[PDB]
Amino acid sequence: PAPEYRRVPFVKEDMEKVMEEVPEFKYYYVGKENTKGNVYEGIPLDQSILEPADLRDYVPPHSNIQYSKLDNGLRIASMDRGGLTASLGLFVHAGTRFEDVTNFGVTHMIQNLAFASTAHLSLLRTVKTIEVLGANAGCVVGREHLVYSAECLRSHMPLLVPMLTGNVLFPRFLPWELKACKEKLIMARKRLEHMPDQMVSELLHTTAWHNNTLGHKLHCTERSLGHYNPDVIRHYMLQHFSPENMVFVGVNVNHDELCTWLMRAFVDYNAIPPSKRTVASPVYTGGDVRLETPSPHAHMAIAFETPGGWNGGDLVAYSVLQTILGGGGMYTRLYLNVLNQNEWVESAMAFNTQYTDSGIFGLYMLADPTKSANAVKVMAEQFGKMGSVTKEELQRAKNSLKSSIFMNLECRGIVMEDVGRQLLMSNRVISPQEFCTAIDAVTEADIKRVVDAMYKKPPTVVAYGDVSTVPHYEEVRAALRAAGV
Amino acid sequence: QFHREIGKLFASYSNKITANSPVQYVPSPPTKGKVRRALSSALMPVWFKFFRGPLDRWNLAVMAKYLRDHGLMYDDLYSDKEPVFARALELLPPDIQAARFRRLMRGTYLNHLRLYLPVHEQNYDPFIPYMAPYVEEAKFQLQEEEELLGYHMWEGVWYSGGVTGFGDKEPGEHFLVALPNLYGAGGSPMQA
Amino acid sequence: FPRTPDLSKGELAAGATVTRTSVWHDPNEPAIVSVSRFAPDNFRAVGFA
Amino acid sequence: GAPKFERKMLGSYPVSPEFEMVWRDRLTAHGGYIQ
Amino acid sequence: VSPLARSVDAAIPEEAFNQPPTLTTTLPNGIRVATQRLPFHQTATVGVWIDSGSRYDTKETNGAAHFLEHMTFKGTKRRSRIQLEQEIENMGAHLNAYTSREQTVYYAKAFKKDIPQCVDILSDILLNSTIDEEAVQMEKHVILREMEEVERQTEEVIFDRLHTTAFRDSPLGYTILGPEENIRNMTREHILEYINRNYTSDRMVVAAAGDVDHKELTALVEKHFAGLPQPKRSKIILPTEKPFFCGSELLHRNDDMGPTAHVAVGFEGVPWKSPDAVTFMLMQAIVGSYRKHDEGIVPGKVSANATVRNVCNKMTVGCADMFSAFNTCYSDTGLFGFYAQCDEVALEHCVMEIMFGITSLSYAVTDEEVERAKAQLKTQLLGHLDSTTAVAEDIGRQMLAYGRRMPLAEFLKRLEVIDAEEVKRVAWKYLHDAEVAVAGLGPLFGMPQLINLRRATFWLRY
Amino acid sequence: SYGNGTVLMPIVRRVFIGALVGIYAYAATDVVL
Ligand SMILES: CCCCCCCCCCCCCCCCCC(=O)OC[C@H](COP(=O)([O-])OCC(O)COP(=O)([O-])OC[C@@H](COC(=O)CCCCCCCCCCCCCCCCC)OC(=O)CCCCCCCCCCCCCCCCC)OC(=O)CCCCCCCCCCCCCCCCC
Ligand SMILES: CCCCCCCCCCCCCCCCCC(=O)OC[C@H](COP(=O)([O-])OCC(O)COP(=O)([O-])OC[C@@H](COC(=O)CCCCCCCCCCCCCCCCC)OC(=O)CCCCCCCCCCCCCCCCC)OC(=O)CCCCCCCCCCCCCCCCC
Ligand SMILES: CCCCCCCCCCCCCCCCCC(=O)OC[C@H](COP(=O)([O-])OCC(O)COP(=O)([O-])OC[C@@H](COC(=O)CCCCCCCCCCCCCCCCC)OC(=O)CCCCCCCCCCCCCCCCC)OC(=O)CCCCCCCCCCCCCCCCC
Ligand SMILES: [Zn+2]
Repeated sequence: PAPEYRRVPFVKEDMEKVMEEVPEFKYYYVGKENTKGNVYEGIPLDQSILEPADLRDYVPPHSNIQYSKLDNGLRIASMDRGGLTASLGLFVHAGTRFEDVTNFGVTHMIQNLAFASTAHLSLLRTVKTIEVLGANAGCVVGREHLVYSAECLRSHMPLLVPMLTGNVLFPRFLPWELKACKEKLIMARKRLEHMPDQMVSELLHTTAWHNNTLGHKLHCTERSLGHYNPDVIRHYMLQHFSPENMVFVGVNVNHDELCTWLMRAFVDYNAIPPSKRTVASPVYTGGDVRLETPSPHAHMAIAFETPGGWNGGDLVAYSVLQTILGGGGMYTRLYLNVLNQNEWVESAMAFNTQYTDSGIFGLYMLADPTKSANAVKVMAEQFGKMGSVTKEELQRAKNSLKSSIFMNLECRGIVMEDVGRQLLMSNRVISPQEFCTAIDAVTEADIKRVVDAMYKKPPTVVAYGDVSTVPHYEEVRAALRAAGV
Repeated sequence: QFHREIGKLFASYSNKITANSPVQYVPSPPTKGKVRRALSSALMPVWFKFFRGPLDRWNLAVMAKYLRDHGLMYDDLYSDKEPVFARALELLPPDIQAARFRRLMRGTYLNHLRLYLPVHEQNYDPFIPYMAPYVEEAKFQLQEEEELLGYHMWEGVWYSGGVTGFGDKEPGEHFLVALPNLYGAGGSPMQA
Repeated sequence: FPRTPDLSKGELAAGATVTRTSVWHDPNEPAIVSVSRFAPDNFRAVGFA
Repeated sequence: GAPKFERKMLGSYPVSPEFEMVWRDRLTAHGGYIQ
Repeated sequence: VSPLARSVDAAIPEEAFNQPPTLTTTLPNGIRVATQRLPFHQTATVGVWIDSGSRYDTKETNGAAHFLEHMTFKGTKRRSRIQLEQEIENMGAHLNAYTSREQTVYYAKAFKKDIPQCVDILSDILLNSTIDEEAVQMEKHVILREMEEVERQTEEVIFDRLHTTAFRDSPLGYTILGPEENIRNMTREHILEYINRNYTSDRMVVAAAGDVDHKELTALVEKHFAGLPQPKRSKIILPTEKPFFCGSELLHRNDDMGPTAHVAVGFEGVPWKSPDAVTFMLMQAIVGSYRKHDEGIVPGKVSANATVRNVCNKMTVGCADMFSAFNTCYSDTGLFGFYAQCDEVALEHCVMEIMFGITSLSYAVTDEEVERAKAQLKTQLLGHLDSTTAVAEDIGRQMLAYGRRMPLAEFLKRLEVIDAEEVKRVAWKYLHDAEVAVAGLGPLFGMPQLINLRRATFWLRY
Repeated sequence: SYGNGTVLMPIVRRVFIGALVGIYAYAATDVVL
């Protein structure tokens, strides 16, 4: 049941009349007309300076999501909560899972060239004008999506829209600007090495989906520098950056006004034309990888595949199981059965990483580098009992999950990212009220069913840090098989 | 508040310029007055025929013969000590940069010997503007920087960090910051 | 607002005359393709070769 | 100035010319102190 | 006549005026209740804001206020430690608390239906906690450990040392945790004395925000907070003495902890209710902040912020890993300054550049710089009022400081009429040629003299 | 312009020009006008 999109047609307008609607903006202050100074001098803050003309009777705003679409295929969705700071975001369905051996690193290059020179605005004037407006903006690359975002006072929205859309409409990709960005392109993975949690996650993906789809790396390598030229970049955008593969989202904006200015950004110039692409299905292989590094702890992670991912039909069941075990709390299964019964364990948790059509689920532990063999035995024992929960554990997990959902959605940023991410992966937005109804219908049999299916494929093992006593690949596999995994 | 009154005058003249600024290209107005554009057109047939005309033609012959004697192009005469032209040279592609390097080497050698090239090595047009696309892009880059960063006289710490404090960024280029060290072996700013 | 170059007469388009004019629009091409042909290395004066 | 084994610096920022004599006499605070 | 002179000039958006009101009531016993309803929410935050802290400890028992924080979660007469923890978990709610020098806070987050059960729990642990002598001795091991981890977060240690040297002659200089010897010799009688002298009805506010009803929150408070003692006065109406600001330095030299030094400098500021408090907020934003490993999309070398630009271009390589300005208000004084981290050989350059930027406020700041700072301040302040917790913290904090909540429109009206000539007036009065206090840690061989820092507060040009 | 410390020569330029305009204007009013 997809949402019904309202049509916003292209219209030709007189330029001089549209300029009467652009918000005021100043970069220079050549003198000042007002000469009254601080009229509130000497008045302390325990006393009010407002007048009756400043009082109003409150009228709540329109907080439901409204939907619209342009004629070029761009989908638009916005909501207003009455705040004064707006969040804006442009989501593109063009992540690292679409790269090949001749392209590895191109999506990371496009992220680091965000807000560079365009056909109607230079790099310096773009980043300098955003700062002077008091806004923050950036670009984030992922495995399935690329996102451009900005936050600013809600009266500056018309000024920020073109500086976001220009990156996908008419970037120039000048040689001397590419040569000035090549430095920050390598320092990413170098900065990633000294971040253990992020390194364990990367190793988990590269090992789960060997050389395909979700297993490609996020950042560039020294090899990638062999194809860092404008023609390769421009060829990638022509295959993936059409309006039909993009969604725009705003929070704390007027819906009708956002549609008008988005229509005006696309009316006079030609966008990248559509193209039919076939999405290859991921191939899960599992395996094992080690990475020795100076560290006082032995990091260890073990995971399995989740069939179907976000659209597999059992998303809510894996999120309830995660809550029972314990995530990033003092009555979770991992705090009572593992941490309290072993003083040499520094931490432990469960993770659940889901994508459009595949995901992984597993455990992650730090421990004393001299007891890695025992760390493997305890993890295997927990996997052996995952398919059994009591009524008290299950009921306490549901209540904890519902509260987290509603509480997360109090923040502007999270709401924006959730709405845009859902419309690219499923063309529908599931409300928190529908999540609750689904959470309440999870049974004990469902848990036991999804754990068994999870164990029908090989595992994915990762070790990081001091791995001097980590058993051999065959011994980890055998320990799991003795606990019934 | 005497500063706020002066600011009101600046602001009035500022708003007047803006309210009378066009929103599209409009040709610039003629500089010379009508009285001056009438005397010139009346004396033109005689002034141009016997003086200004031959002056223009002698000038281009003098320039062409000197450049061709040395194997040079007109655009080779500009210096890299101009900030605009320095930026333009940084934007050149390899093939054009190599040919300029070679012509400049050959012209210094010929001026040292004071020997003409043969006539058959002079058969070329020296007035082709091969630098123009790069000069106009350089002007655009540096006009942006000046308008966005250089619109005010900024203060700074004086005689600190190797610079004077009045705007210089490269160290040791003014006499009052000469001689940075008394002991040691010194160093290069390019190796920091 | 500078003057728009007339490409039919061979006029140069560079710098401010690319960024602040519509000289690069082409009805039968995407904008990202058209403006890729207006870098300074794309123009050469008659008589160069 | 100071001996070589005392002049060795912990940081990497370059010595500015107005501070040449300061760092020619660097001395390590063996044991530390509170001032 | 040009369209370039007919732009939409809307100073303060209409949304600032169309906000839901914050309702207030004072009960007979002196407790104050304040609420703002936000219909677009299903959860809520309710809490208790108290006007007490480490500044109200005695010199002999400095640390009881923080000690009391831990004991408040160890058991009551009707609920035990285990029973309390399980009741919160079974509702999916959260319960947090923190203690500072002048304010102490307890708050909970839960669904609407579970709000009454949260008010019952909050009143119980605040009025009926059993301070068992046997548990007081057990906590002594958990708190002595926290004193070692706090010694590992360097920024927190430096700000404590800055308070210690600046406010030598006042309880505002006490630390929150207290000395070790006081933690080892703590008894339940020291803690009960702190309670009976500080936790009264005239020093407590109950605030809520979300899907909340005011009349119902006023009746729950009247029922569960009835056993709260009222203030007793012995015919003593004597005023408190304003803390004295000592210009001094306290430096820990250590060449065996890496190449990075840490420093903080402070000026005497203004109190909450000052007519110049808004301007100090703005001056904090003009100096701003910077991180070398997180610049963003604007390179520091071309920033509009003059301080950032001068720091990043120093010796063509940059002289700071990070720095940030701060402004802190108290009941009868304040503290304004900056914190920074830097390389051993870069320390002198870094400190003197930031000092130069503060002293520029008195002489040469431009209206471009003021309006850039205004825009950033508005984006951050108005942006942080998204969740129910941040809003509730804003209600409670303002009820204690100002005696009221300031509407958003009033703040924006006061901020709008501050130009560059008003910044110059305030900085000339408070910051020009003033005393400074300094705290530092690490490899400090190249640290400036205190007198160098003191004379950098004025210029000899002009 | 932005980036260099040649800050006195632009002042010398404006003083010299002004001085010349005044010398040749004080002589014309004495000889011609
Ligand atoms: C304390 C002890 C007691 C005594 C103290 C005495 C006073 C001390 C302090 C005085 C004031 C200090 C602050 C100066 C202003 C700073 C403003 C600022 O932050 O802007 C930065 C600003 C850079 O701004 P920018 O936009 O980035 O670049 C500007 C462009 O370059 C060009 O931009 P433009 O083209 O738009 O042109 C702008 C121009 C527009 O205006 C005009 O063009 C108007 C022209 C008016 C002409 C008629 C009046 C005469 C003017 C002077 C004529 C030439 C004099 C030549 C003198 C040479 C010998 C010194 O603006 C000006 O002319 C303004 C400057 C006027 C001030 C000059 C006189 C006072 C300062 C003298 C230096 C300070 C002492 C240094 C001591 C060092 C010792 C180690 O820097 C300056 O303008 C600096 C000007 C001062 C000269 C630099 C230092 C010279 C050092 C060598 C001489 C040392 C002699 C020592 C022994 C003798 C005793 C001293
Ligand atoms: C027939 C007999 C005739 C004899 C007449 C000769 C003339 C006699 C002059 C008497 C002057 C007495 C007053 C002294 C005050 C000096 C200025 C001051 O307050 O410095 C503060 C200055 C900065 O203070 P701060 O506490 O660091 O910072 C506070 C603010 O935050 C900083 O805020 P800010 O950033 O806005 O300030 C930056 C600071 C700039 O700070 C700097 O970057 C360093 C400034 C340079 C040092 C101060 C100037 C004095 C140095 C003495 C050089 C003498 C050379 C002798 C050669 C003789 C050859 C025969 O600004 C300035 O002070 C700019 C300079 C002001 C314009 C020029 C007027 C002062 C010049 C005084 C005389 C020097 C020239 C005489 C040359 C003689 C040649 C024949 O202090 C220092 O730099 C510390 C050391 C200063 C030593 C002072 C020594 C004074 C001796 C003067 C007598 C000259 C000897 C003449 C011999 C003649 C034999 C024939
Ligand atoms: C070192 C290694 C080797 C081993 C060790 C060696 C050891 C020995 C070395 C020395 C150690 C001791 C330290 C010595 C320090 C000396 C001071 C120093 O270094 O200052 C440099 C300092 C430059 O410092 P900087 O760091 O390179 O740059 C400063 C800024 O940051 C940036 O500024 P900027 O770059 O934008 O522009 C700078 C420019 C700025 O240029 C100007 O402002 C112009 C200066 C020259 C003006 C006069 C030239 C002619 C102009 C046409 C006529 C005008 C007439 C007047 C009317 C004008 C309209 C009202 O300056 C120059 O071009 C430099 C000129 C050199 C001047 C040196 C004179 C020193 C004082 C002694 C004078 C003695 C005169 C005797 C002859 C006359 C006898 C009757 O120079 C000055 O700014 C001082 C200018 C002084 C001008 C005096 C002019 C006197 C004559 C006027 C004409 C009178 C005609 C009357 C006719 C009557 C007929 C009856
Ligand atoms: Zn604590």
